[PDB]
Amino acid sequence: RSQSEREEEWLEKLYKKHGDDYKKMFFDKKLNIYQQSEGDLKRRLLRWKKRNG
Amino acid sequence: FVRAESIVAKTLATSREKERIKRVSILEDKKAKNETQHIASGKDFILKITEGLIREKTTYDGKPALLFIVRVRGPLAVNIPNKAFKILSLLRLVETNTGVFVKLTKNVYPLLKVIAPYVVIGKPSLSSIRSLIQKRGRIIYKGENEAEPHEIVLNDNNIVEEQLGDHGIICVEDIIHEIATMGESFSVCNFFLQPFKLNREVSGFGSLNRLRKIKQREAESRTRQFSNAATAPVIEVDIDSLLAKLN
Amino acid sequence: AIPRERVIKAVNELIKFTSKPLLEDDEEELKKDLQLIVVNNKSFTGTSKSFKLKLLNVKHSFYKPWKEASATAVKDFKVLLILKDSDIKKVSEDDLFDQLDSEGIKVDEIICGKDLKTVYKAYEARNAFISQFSLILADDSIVTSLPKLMGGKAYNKVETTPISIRTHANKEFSLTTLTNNIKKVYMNQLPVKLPRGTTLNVHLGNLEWLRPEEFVDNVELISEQLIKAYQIRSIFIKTNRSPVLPLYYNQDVLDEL
Amino acid sequence: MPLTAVPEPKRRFVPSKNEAKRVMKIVRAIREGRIIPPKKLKEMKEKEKI
Amino acid sequence: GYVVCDSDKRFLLLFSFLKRNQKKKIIVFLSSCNSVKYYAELLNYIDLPVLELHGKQKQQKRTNTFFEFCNAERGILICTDVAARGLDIPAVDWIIQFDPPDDPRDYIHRVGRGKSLMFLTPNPLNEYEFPENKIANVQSQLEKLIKSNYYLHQTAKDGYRSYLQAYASHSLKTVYQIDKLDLAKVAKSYGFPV
Amino acid sequence: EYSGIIYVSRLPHGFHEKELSKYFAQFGDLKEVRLARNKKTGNSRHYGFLEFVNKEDAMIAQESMNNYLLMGHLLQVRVLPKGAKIEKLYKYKKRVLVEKGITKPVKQLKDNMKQKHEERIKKLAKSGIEFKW
Amino acid sequence: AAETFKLFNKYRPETAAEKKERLTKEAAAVAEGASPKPYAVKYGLNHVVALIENKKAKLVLIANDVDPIELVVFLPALCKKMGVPYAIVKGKARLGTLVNQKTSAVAALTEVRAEDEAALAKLVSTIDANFADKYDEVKKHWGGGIL
RNA sequence: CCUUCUCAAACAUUCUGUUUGGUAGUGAGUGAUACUCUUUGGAGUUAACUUGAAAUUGCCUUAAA
Repeated sequence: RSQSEREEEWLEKLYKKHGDDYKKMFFDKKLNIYQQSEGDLKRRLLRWKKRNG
Repeated sequence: FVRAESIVAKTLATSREKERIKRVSILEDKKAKNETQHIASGKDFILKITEGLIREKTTYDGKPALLFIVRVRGPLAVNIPNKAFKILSLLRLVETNTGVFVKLTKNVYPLLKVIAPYVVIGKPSLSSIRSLIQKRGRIIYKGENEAEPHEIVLNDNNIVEEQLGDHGIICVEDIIHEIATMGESFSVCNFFLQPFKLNREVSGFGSLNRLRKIKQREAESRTRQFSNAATAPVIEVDIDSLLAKLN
Repeated sequence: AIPRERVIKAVNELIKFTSKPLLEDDEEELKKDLQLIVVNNKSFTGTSKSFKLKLLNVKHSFYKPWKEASATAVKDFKVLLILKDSDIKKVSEDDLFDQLDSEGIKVDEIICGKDLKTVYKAYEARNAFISQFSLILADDSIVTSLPKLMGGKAYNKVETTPISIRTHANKEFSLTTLTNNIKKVYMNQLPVKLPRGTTLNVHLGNLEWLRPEEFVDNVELISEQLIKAYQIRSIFIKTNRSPVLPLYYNQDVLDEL
Repeated sequence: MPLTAVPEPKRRFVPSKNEAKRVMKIVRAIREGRIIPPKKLKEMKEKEKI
Repeated sequence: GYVVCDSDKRFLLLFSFLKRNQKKKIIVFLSSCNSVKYYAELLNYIDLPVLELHGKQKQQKRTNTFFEFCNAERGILICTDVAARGLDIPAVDWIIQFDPPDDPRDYIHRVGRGKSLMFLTPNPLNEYEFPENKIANVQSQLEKLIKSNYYLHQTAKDGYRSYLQAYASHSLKTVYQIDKLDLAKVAKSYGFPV
Repeated sequence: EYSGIIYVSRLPHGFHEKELSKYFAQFGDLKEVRLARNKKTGNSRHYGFLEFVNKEDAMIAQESMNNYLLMGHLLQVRVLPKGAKIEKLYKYKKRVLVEKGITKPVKQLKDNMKQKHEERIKKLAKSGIEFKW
Repeated sequence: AAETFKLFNKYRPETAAEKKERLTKEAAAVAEGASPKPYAVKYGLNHVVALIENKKAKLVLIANDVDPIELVVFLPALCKKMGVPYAIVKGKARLGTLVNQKTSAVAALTEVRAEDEAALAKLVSTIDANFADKYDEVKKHWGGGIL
């Protein structure tokens, strides 16, 4: 189950601006427009990281 | 019956207009007396808006220019003050949708800033002038034998002879000559065609005409602004385009 | 040139007057903090009640520690920027942070002329908006339009009335002209009004800021610019309702009356 | 108090996902070429009906 | 001794204190452990870096944060009544219990070990005269902030509820469900009492 | 009972005696109209009083204007009982400054300034402050 | 009524054409090369009587002419119960106009832009004084005794 | 039921710098010593704070029908 172009580019933005600070990453209004939890973010980023380097 | 809301709105708008006219009056009086010690600006800009709407900012030269002032009806709740009654009486523009020719000099330009929310100005072309005179034209003179106030039409050239004649003017095209080119007989013939009677835009209240008036009414505030400041740049518009709409 | 010794003696007497024998700081802290240097003249701007803020050049910033420990104070110090209708379409807050965090000043909110006449046009909404902010900056063009849009209560203070800032390089807007003029107004200038009467105080602010030797440099340069530009009568250093401190006293200006 | 103690959903605060569904449906339709974009629709009438 | 404040001006007055007393070491006590999960989220969000202590968090976190407060110089924590029992720090100047206490008698023993005061409009040392004008104007900022995060809507929901549930499970004649909910909601910033 | 004299408050920004007389004239013949204003500058306090020649006209106006949303704030109108007449409200314009200055000679005010300045240095010493010059 | 609509006309729900063109603008831009939640009037009876009792309604407008009268009979008194500042306005057609529908029966204003906030609060107070205070006798008194 | 004075020069080009001028404000009230003038009248200034735009009387016509 792969990821879409827009979802991948969204996770690119989150990682490049924050890195791994999931508290700060989910309290960001600009990138995390859908007010999603920490668990959703670490799961989706690891899917992004497995498909990349 | 007059509603309360309207009767307060009229005063609330004339407060802005009385204070605005006094403000422009002060800065123009202090500009002429060479007491430019502490005012906003001691010179005159002219805005030329053309057609995607480019706003130009050019200073007014001392050169005498030719303008065709067109009556607008604006703004909404305003009653005209004494300083507006005076200038619009001198230019004979009490009636809405009504044009007149005047030359623009260093004396004419300060009076232009007062009436700028009531008039729309601009330098016309040779075709705008020539088509306007051959399409519209009034002459106040005697009727059959008794009646005086008949204003009829520029049908003839022998009427032009009888009223002007000896000044060198013989025909309607000669009137167009002394209006397009600033000459000796311009003050003679300018008060001969007294004002013009331009038809209003859209010209109806109904199905198509209300919507077309809505479209044009929102186009007004885009193609014309009220500066309200004492250093108001005079808005010049295309009269070739405007009289294409009004002929 | 004014004697620096009498300035040192004045502020030392202000230290002694502030060191004297509730859970919030309603009045006690303000009367402790607020220094004002009085400047007297025979009829300042005698007939015209214009609201221009004279930007008196000072070597050392008092706005800087006013930021650093208004962070500790209940009333926060936040920097407002009133701009024109094309500027916010052109320039965001992020570019201001990009070029002003370099020295360490923060633009709180950027405000259009539209916003003061629609969203902040309600009187309580207007009052509660402006009274929050201490530094009010306004682009040169909008300054003349602002007595109507923000009202009279915004002008009764010295904080809430705007400072005319130039943002136009030959009438064309540029970010740089804003970037350096915000610096000059902030760190190198102290604003003060000019009433139509005789008395004028200069709100230097809190006594606690810039150790008294620096306060001498503040007062010195203020007199160096207010006696040169205008002929004046008297100068007094005053913390809120003290027995006054007569600093400068002139006897050659009154001869013309 | 209100009559019921019903917990407010995330979707009442978060940007709508139905809107996101519609947008990402029109996106497909533009890639496929079956919806001509609003920018090119002007160009189709600037060249025609003259 | 005590400060008299309404349920509107309750957290308003608390927030007014914590900014000015950033330099010092003060203690805030709540009844619920689900109330501190709200306050230690707001104050960290509006950048007053407070410390968080409650029953619902893990023991190693509860130890390694409270240890850091003991070795600090400038710090500030939020902890409950029951969790802070037996481990008190002398490095203190204000012991300020916000909610009504568990035992009205055992609180006297909690003090004489720091300055003590309470908050009571519905309900020795000196009282404190309070200025009405110099409260911080961060309420409508919080009202906008609550209805735009969800996480802080939920923590405020179970802040308000758990506080009021603990208020009803009291024993005194003073603390027996008298306080109206049109005031208590604005402490947690609401238009309706949840 | 009630009387012809009326009280109106919550008036619009720029609703003066000119428009109070003109609008309430349509209800009938009004006797005498005023509006309370500031003296420092000539502008309305947003409340005024007007009297009708007919008591019944006063109650009809009150019935129709008691809650009238008029440009951002609703008109409040109240009848008055027997007595409580319209007394002392004056038309105050914008008051201008008058330049009374010099009269006294320069040497009089100079030594007056010397007296006030030396006493000023002798004022700080009264309350715990010592300052040179 | 005119002053209620001078506010309510500023919150027309985005018409089917306007919504379609904007969401194709989203597609034509975003697929090739942040916004706040927008405020509109709320207009279904299931949804209005949902919003009252939430309690999210600041002004609930009720039509006087409804096809079965029995539909909207509880609503003014449920609004007086909840403390929702209601106004029975004249015409379901007139409510229909501000809402892209032929008829609406009910229109509500939950949230608002801050420019319109003070006007809305005053609209509440004007309606409280004009409507609820003049018609405190209307909870009493059987109507229709006209000879 | 209209919406508000939305920029100019003189010098200087460091990719915009300096200098000069431009704003008359809802009302009502609380308020702790100082400033000059005037000759007794406040004249005009000087911190700050309160407030749903609050309030009981200081001697042109096609923007129509």
